[PDB]
Amino acid sequence: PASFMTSICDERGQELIYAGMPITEVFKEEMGIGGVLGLLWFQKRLPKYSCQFIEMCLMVTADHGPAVSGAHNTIICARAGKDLVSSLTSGLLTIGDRFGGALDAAAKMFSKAFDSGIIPMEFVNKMKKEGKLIMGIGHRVKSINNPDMRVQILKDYVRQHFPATPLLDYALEVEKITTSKKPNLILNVDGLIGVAFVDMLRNCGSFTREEADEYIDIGALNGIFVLGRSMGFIGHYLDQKRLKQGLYRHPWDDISYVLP
Amino acid sequence: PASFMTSICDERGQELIYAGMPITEVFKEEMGIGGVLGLLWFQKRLPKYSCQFIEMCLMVTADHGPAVSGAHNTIICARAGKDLVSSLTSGLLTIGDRFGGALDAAAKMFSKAFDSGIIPMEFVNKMKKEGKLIMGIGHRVKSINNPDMRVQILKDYVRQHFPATPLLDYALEVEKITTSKKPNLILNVDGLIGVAFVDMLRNCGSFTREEADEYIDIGALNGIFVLGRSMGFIGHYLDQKRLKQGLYRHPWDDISYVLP
Amino acid sequence: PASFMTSICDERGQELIYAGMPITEVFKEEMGIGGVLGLLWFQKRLPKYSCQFIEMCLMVTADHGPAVSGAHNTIICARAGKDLVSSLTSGLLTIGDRFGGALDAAAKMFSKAFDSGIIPMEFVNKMKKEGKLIMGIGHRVKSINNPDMRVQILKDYVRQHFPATPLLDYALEVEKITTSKKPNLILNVDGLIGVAFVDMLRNCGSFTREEADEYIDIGALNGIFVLGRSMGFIGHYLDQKRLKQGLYRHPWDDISYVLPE
Amino acid sequence: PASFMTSICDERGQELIYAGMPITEVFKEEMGIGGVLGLLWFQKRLPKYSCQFIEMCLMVTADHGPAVSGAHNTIICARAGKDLVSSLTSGLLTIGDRFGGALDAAAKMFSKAFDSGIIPMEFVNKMKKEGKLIMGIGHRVKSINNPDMRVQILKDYVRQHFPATPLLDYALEVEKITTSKKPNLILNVDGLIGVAFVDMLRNCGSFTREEADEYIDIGALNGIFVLGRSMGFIGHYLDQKRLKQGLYRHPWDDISYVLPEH
Repeated sequence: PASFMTSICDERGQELIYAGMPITEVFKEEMGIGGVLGLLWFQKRLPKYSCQFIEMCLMVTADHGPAVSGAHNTIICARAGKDLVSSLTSGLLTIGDRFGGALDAAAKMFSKAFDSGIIPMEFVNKMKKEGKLIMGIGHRVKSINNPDMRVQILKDYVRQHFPATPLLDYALEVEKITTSKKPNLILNVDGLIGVAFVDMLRNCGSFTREEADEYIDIGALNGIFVLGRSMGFIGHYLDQKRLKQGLYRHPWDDISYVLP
Repeated sequence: PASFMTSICDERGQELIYAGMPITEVFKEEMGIGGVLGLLWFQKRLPKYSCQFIEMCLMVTADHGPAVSGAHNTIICARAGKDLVSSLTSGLLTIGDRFGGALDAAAKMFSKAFDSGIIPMEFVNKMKKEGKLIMGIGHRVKSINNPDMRVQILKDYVRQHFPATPLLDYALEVEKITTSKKPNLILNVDGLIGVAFVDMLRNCGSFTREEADEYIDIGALNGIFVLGRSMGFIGHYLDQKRLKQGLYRHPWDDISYVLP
Repeated sequence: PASFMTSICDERGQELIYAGMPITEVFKEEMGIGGVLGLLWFQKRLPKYSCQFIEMCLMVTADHGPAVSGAHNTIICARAGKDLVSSLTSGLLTIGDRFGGALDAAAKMFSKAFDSGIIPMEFVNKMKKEGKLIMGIGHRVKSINNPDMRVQILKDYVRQHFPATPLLDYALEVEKITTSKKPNLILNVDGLIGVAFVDMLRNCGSFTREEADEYIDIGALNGIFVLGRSMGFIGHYLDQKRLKQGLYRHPWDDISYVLPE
Repeated sequence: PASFMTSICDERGQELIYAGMPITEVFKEEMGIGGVLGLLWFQKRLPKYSCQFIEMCLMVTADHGPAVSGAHNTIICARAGKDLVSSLTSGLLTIGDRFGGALDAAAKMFSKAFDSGIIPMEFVNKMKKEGKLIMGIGHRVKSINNPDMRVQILKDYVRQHFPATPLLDYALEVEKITTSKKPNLILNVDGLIGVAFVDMLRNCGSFTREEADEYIDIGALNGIFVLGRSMGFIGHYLDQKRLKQGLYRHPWDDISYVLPEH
């Protein structure tokens, strides 16, 4: 009996196969990166609007500057003279909880609230009573009538092309309530990608509800952020090498030493 | 005085900027993933055929099955119950030398030969005399009589869209000479991506020769393989989680213990 | 205001300090690797038997061969021509759940049962009724009649030097109950290190119960396995380099390809 | 035919074996961590003074504060809410070149100079003429008449127990020359460990010269720094968790954004 099982790619034949589709057919059908992701991650031939949406998610998450945890760690690692893979990985390892984990957390929280049948106002008043933050809501500067253009771009695409967007509709009702009190409590990019990704899996027609719930549960949205942000982290590595930036050492004046 | 310097992304303003292009303009111009890569890695607005070529490279390198070093390690790590990032990274760390390093090695070797002015026959004779293998040449089963379809797809796109392909032309002449002696010494997918990527940087019009050479030197092609193959490794992680595969332990019958 | 806070090491003075102890005093007091770990991980000057016990844990977890997940991944990564750090890390990243996570899981499970006041027989019954495995119990070949020598070495040391071993005593009572039914349900090395490490934190006198519980909760035992097994993984890296082992590729005959139609 | 080969540890039998020594014998012989390292890394039963030296190396490299590249990255990773292994590894991945690479670089540079037969004065003038720094030399504050105490501890142990220290002797002659012009150009702890480790391998009696050279070449000294510093990095992870330190984001005022024009 075989010790390994695999479902995504077969390289043994005359031609490379991605989830049952020969590579020449992947190109003939113009599936793109989005469609290759649909085959390798989900073993589905996704509709073209789903492929393009996935590509849009990767584009909007590609980078968010050098100050965030992962980009900062990659930069330090490049400045210490390390190779591309080590530097990228040093940054990627910061991802999953407080940094880059909100896509997954927003998808789960909004799905749970929606599936439980609680209306948006009561979801908001419950989270306010329990003292818990709504994942995927809030921005430091952007506000209801000063939108995050990444959210706008995704939202226009999703609402036009998806057969339905019930979770996004629910999240937007939450946003109307939260922004009535504090204008900066908008549906942020992590919240938008999270809910729209659930809407894609649940309504594109390629998944049963059980499969959609499983892919969220095992971390498909963490995968999206990781693959997307890897573009920016490789870019930071290349940039630090070209800028001939030397070894970094954090300044002592920014560290409080509280030893016994 | 600032301790860090950065050139690729500015998130401080009203709108996210990738190398001077606001994110809304990235989408208006239909830049795609390849165009976002051009901005973040090279700080250039690349021509559309260059953007599509980059996307084709990522698609053909997305996965090559579960047996290769990195996929194997990712699978083991997923089967040990680890998270997506740890599992991906365990596989990525196998990349750069014997596994996934040939795109970079072929680009460098072919560029060095071409830039030195030596003709293809002279290059083959130089390597045969020095006992050194030509990187990007050779296949275990494909040959001049039985072509690799990923090579055919990439080669046809490049020859139909690029304004010039001198390094590819040079490598195809080397292939004619090597395959005349040993038919399995074809220009392989790593060799093709490597030389075609140099052709894109050198001839698309966005780079000086010094810039093109610098990007190859600091590891742009390692970046392409890593970003591309990350798609397949995330896919393997998700697959092992869905297949509910348990802890792996290598069989003792496949290990020779030669202790003192 | 400072953006970072740190408690373990001060390198700003002319002499390096580990948790309030100058490096010359660390050597003068013969604190060793175990005592340096006590300072850097716990900010305590631990008793000498605790320092030695920590060193014994690192020695028994140093390696368990090339077949386990992490050593295997390290070997593959070395055979792919990668550097020492990449190869080590590729293997370390397999640690924490099904591989190398049982020290932490056993410490937590036994501590929870002990702290709840349930007696060993009632803990075994509670787990059998809930269909949950007892972490740190069970071995493929070792038994009540064929002991695990790492367990024996650790247990012999602990009973000779620890002022009290209430959690190990509790775990050994659980072992008597499980081995009476099935001979192979022994207290294994992960179970032993896990409960003995809790006993050290709780009874050496350097920690309050709240501090001992916190160090277990934030992953001190994961740290022990990781630091210990890093010795073996670096050894595997060096070994593969000396053996001039070439690129590995898993055989197709050992893989079942179950792609869609 | 077997696809793998291994020399360091056999777990198949009744008792775990480290390079031919059963685990009960490892403890009965009081081998310690240094002796376990000698078995697993080198497949040798090293003399006790060599085992002790290895342990002293791990103790002196255990940590050097939170500001250095690797500790800083581990701290960031812990503050982002990640697990111990991810946080440790994020820091370890910074090691090998500009950070933590000087033990290996000093061992190789001093060995090459010594093996080539060039005298210490001529090695110093060559490096000045070529504009290359001597690896394992230099200290921000200690100097020839104000020694570094980690160097003093290790150097005394080495000279007191090793049967011969020709590379250390050569490095000390280099130090006398460098410090005659710039007092802080002392043999630092990376230089001391690097040359003393070569002296151990070459003179303890357990290795042939070919084996000693091979272990330096394949990265034994990188291994020492990595294993040693892992202790401090795990310590930083635990510390950040106890201090309940929140998500870090680097301040914009410390970053110069020089993007291409809009």
